[PDB]
Amino acid sequence: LGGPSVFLFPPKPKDTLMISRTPEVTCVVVDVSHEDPEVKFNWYVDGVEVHNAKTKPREEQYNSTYRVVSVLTVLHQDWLNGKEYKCKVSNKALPAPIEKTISKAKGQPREPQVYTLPPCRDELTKNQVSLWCLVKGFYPSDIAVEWESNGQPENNYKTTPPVLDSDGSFFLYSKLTVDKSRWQQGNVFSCSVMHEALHNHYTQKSLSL
Amino acid sequence: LGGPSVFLFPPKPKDTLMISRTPEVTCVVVDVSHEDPEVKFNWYVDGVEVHNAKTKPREEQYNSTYRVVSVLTVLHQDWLNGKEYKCKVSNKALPAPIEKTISKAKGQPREPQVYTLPPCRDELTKNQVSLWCLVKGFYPSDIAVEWESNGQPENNYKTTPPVLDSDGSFFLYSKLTVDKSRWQQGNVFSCSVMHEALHNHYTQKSLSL
Ligand SMILES: *[C@@H]1O[C@H](CO[C@@H]2O[C@@H](C)[C@@H](O)[C@@H](O)[C@@H]2O)[C@@H](O[C@@H]2O[C@H](CO)[C@@H](O[C@@H]3O[C@H](CO[C@@H]4O[C@H](CO)[C@@H](O)[C@H](O)[C@@H]4O[C@@H]4O[C@H](CO)[C@@H](O[C@@H]5O[C@H](CO)[C@H](O)[C@H](O)[C@H]5O)[C@H](O)[C@H]4NC(C)=O)[C@@H](O)[C@H](O[C@@H]4O[C@H](CO)[C@@H](O)[C@H](O)[C@@H]4O[C@@H]4O[C@H](CO)[C@@H](O)[C@H](O)[C@H]4NC(C)=O)[C@@H]3O)[C@H](O)[C@H]2NC(C)=O)[C@H](O)[C@H]1NC(C)=O
Ligand SMILES: *[C@@H]1O[C@H](CO[C@@H]2O[C@@H](C)[C@@H](O)[C@@H](O)[C@@H]2O)[C@@H](O[C@@H]2O[C@H](CO)[C@@H](O[C@@H]3O[C@H](CO[C@@H]4O[C@H](CO)[C@@H](O)[C@H](O)[C@@H]4O[C@@H]4O[C@H](CO)[C@@H](O[C@@H]5O[C@H](CO)[C@H](O)[C@H](O)[C@H]5O)[C@H](O)[C@H]4NC(C)=O)[C@@H](O)[C@H](O[C@@H]4O[C@H](CO)[C@@H](O)[C@H](O)[C@@H]4O[C@@H]4O[C@H](CO)[C@@H](O)[C@H](O)[C@H]4NC(C)=O)[C@@H]3O)[C@H](O)[C@H]2NC(C)=O)[C@H](O)[C@H]1NC(C)=O
Repeated sequence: LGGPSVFLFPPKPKDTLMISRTPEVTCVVVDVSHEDPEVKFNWYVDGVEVHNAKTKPREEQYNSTYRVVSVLTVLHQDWLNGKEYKCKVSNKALPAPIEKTISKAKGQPREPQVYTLPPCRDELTKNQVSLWCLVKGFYPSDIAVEWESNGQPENNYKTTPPVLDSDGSFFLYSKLTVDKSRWQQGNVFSCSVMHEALHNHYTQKSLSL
Repeated sequence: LGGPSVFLFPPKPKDTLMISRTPEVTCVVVDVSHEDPEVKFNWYVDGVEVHNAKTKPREEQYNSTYRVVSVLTVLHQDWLNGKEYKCKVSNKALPAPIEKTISKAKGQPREPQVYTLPPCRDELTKNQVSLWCLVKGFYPSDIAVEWESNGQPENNYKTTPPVLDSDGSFFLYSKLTVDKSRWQQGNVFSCSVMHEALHNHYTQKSLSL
């Protein structure tokens, strides 16, 4: 052995930005022994102990240790407000409890600029065309970009991960591919962007023929 | 112990596409023991044994095994022609020699389309502007994208890794950032792209005010 290790993970960006999703912080304890398998978790939100976390059943691993996980749902507004979530792990194999703390990225937020680009000339002779959504100058990097048309999700797009720019902000592109048909008939397509620094955390940019 | 393991690595895309660079295949042998440290390499180019590989001095590792590496330079035209490079590793701890073979990606090549985009409206009021180079529909993914102006490299750009598209081809974008000055005075900037499927393996797209 050697004592357990603790890793603390943030919620997913899309869960923090959507009212219908459940953002969670996850405190993962590994190298928990057969002899001392009991793990106690204490959770604090800016120092105030909360009691509504849920510990998953211990999971035996291939190397003969346990993985013990505790999951705390965070209020969407608390995460966005920069509250700090501390997981304290107690176990009889540890010399003292281990604490980890996480919170949203801390720099000044910066709102994305969003532009849509119509299909490149070479594609007007093909069966499918691509529309582009350029999203740049945002911070932090947490963001969600989708496409829709007639209020339905389009699913055929691919978005780069955010890329760190020299000025400390991020940029990305998303590319939607649609049947040329749909474009030539004047259907309106929109790039949706959800990011904390936008007004109302959301913006859309629309285009058509 | 358990016997040595072999990993074979391709040359870098930029080395294969530039006449002044040295593309190499690298045969890496790990978990070589103190007792049987001697490693013999045989190399073959489409079955023909070649004798100009160079074995690096054995390198002792932190876990008390050796890492032994052999490096074979490949002719630029041979790699592009799809020749297969086989590394055969013999060592007294192995039941039989181990062989690995690698070659360029095998699908049909497909030439990139390249477009440059001038600065977004929001930036005309800033100190720096970004120019964009969109490169799409290429295959294989090996490619090199740079920027220049007045025949000198511009170094302030960032290029995404190739992204796999639904149609089996790749796309990427490169973004150069320059002082607004330079753009407003009419300097010409160009996106260079080197890819095997372009005519003469190279193309440039240029833009200015
Ligand atoms: C016995 O086995 C145990 C189990 O191992 C597995 O079993 C076998 C089969 C074998 O295959 C193993 O390889 C298997 O993993 C071993 O446990 C492992 O221990 C090691 C450490 O020793 C852990 O390593 C750490 O890994 C994290 C990476 O976090 C994960 O991603 C990995 C790899 O992709 C994945 O395996 C993990 O499970 C984690 O996945 C994430 O899980 C979270 C939580 O569940 C997901 O988030 C949640 O998802 C939900 C939806 O699913 C909701 O959205 C919810 O809201 C959300 O919270 C998340 O999606 C998921 N991610 C992915 C990709 O799946 C590394 O980050 C960690 O990093 C390092 O820390 C190091 C110290 O170890 C340091 O060296 C490194 O540089 C690095 O970075 C620094 O770390 C510091 C912390 O010390 C940081 O402070 C610092 O900021 C940071 N620096 C920088 C610059 O960033 C480390 O590598 C590994 O996770 C354990 N595996 C598991 C499954 O738990 C055990 O080791 C072994 N024991 C023995 C004795 O052999
Ligand atoms: C004792 O120690 C040894 C040394 O370990 C280090 O020491 C300590 C300090 C500790 O920190 C270790 O963690 C250290 O690494 C151990 O050796 C390691 O063994 C493991 C396997 O057990 C190796 O793991 C493999 O790793 C490759 C990844 O290849 C590397 O990238 C890694 C990580 O980024 C890097 O560490 C390596 O050095 C390799 O780097 C590349 O090196 C090449 C060659 O030098 C560079 O190319 C050259 O570069 C030149 C310029 O520099 C020129 O350009 C030249 O032209 C060019 O050729 C290259 O740039 C560089 N890349 C990077 C990023 O640096 C994995 O690919 C490999 O993959 C897997 O294979 C698995 C089986 O193991 C399989 O499970 C996986 O899924 C995976 O994928 C599949 O693999 C199949 C092969 O089996 C493939 O057929 C299949 O296609 C593929 N599938 C798919 C879908 O893709 C595997 O993980 C590791 O490389 C070794 N480390 C080193 C340094 O050599 C040793 O294990 C340990 N022993 C014991 C008993 O403990």
